[PDB]
Amino acid sequence: PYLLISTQIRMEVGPTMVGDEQSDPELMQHLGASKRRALGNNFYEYYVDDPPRIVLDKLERRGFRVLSMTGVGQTLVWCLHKE
Amino acid sequence: PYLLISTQIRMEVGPTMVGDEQSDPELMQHLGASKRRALGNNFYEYYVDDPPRIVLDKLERRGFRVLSMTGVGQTLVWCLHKE
Amino acid sequence: PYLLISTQIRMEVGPTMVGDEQSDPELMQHLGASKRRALGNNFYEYYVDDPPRIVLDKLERRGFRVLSMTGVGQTLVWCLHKE
Amino acid sequence: PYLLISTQIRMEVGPTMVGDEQSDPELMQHLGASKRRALGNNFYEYYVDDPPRIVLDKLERRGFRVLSMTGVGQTLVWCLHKE
Amino acid sequence: PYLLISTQIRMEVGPTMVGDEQSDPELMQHLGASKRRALGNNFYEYYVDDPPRIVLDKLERRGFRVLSMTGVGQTLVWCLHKE
Ligand SMILES: N[C@@H](Cc1ccccc1)C(=O)O
Ligand SMILES: N[C@@H](Cc1ccccc1)C(=O)O
Ligand SMILES: N[C@@H](Cc1ccccc1)C(=O)O
Ligand SMILES: N[C@@H](Cc1ccccc1)C(=O)O
Ligand SMILES: N[C@@H](Cc1ccccc1)C(=O)O
Ligand SMILES: [K+]
Ligand SMILES: [K+]
Ligand SMILES: [K+]
Ligand SMILES: [K+]
Ligand SMILES: [K+]
Repeated sequence: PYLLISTQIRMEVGPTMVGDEQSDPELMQHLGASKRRALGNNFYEYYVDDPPRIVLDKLERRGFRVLSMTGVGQTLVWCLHKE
Repeated sequence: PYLLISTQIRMEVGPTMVGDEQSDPELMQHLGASKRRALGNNFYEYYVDDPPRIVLDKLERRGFRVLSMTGVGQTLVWCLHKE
Repeated sequence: PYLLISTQIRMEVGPTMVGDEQSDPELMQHLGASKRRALGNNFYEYYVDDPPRIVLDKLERRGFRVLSMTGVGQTLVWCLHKE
Repeated sequence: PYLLISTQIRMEVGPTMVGDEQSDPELMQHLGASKRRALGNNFYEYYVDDPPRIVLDKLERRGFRVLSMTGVGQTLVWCLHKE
Repeated sequence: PYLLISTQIRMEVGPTMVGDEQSDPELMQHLGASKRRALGNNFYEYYVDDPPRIVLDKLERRGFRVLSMTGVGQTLVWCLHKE
């Protein structure tokens, strides 16, 4: 149902974080996401190389819509929901 | 009827703050929230170990909808409303 | 019709700013607000000791709805509208 | 059809910026706005002394609705859209 | 389709960034956008000289509506969606 995606520093370029370790594996696979650990983090996260505009387009085809977009520090976050 | 939840530094990992001293004890119990008074604070707060995506999903099953999401400092906040 | 409320540093505790000098005196009285002139300011504002979640609940009973919530600096602001 | 208004430092006091060089002159006149090229700026801007709550009320009477409110630096911005 | 546009420092003046390398070439041509690789960037971006209010008006004529507006660092971002 709810989904959070994000990008840092610039909105025109990836990586875009598209999930946490408990994310839907089917949706992560559909987006072409990989599990990667950022340096100075103990847990893996899902990410794609695509900029966020492309991820939003792909999520819409899976029935997700944007409820909110916000900036926090140097991170741009989108909150999406499936009916 | 209104609910404020938040997480700091990273959106994919908890803790997620889910209430203040005057929060609904039953809803706090339903979420599995722990009550605590953080270091140097003169008030209590409820929190869960879950990342905020999981808390948003649980709140929807209780009739809460996301009205807004915003960043402030290093905190990502959601404002929810019950039907 | 429009109303702006805010809180600083933490969302769980007040004070909550609920009005400027030209605010509706009856609504300020209904909320239990007091006037205060902050240090170095040439204007007074209305505030309550309650955390913002409690103010939002009171404002809903007066016909106000949340249109937006945003963070700016260390301030969390809500924009409300009456129909 | 789109309108951007803003205020800095505090939401309770003006000035409120209500337009750029290409704004509707009649709407600027209706709001009682003045032109003022500011220090460190090349462009002109329209502004009023009123706090933003009063400008939002006046804009509603002209058919504008608030679509979004956000913070950026020390600026609080509203994005409005005509019906 | 989703669209992300942005401006920095001041909302009244351009440039307005209107696309990434994979943006719709026809829409970029319609807006009169140019490609520009910023200092020390590994990618190109599309931009126009117009302030964002004018770009929002042009995008509405192409069927785009503003879903959200947010501040992140010194950047004001709009998230748009076509019907
Ligand atoms: N730590 C991130 C901001 C952030 C906070 C909370 C959740 C998500 C992201 C930054 O400085 O860019
Ligand atoms: N103090 C929080 C920001 C904040 C302000 C107001 C209310 C809630 C949170 C931070 O720096 O992360
Ligand atoms: N001055 C406030 C931010 C703010 C800006 C504009 C309007 C309202 C509040 C702070 O630093 O917390
Ligand atoms: N420069 C503004 C922030 C801002 C950025 C982009 C557009 C509008 C305003 C400030 O520091 O308050
Ligand atoms: N780097 C931008 C903020 C930003 C972060 C993420 C995406 C887009 C923009 C700034 O400091 O103004
Ligand atoms: K990025
Ligand atoms: K966290
Ligand atoms: K507070
Ligand atoms: K101000
Ligand atoms: K600009």
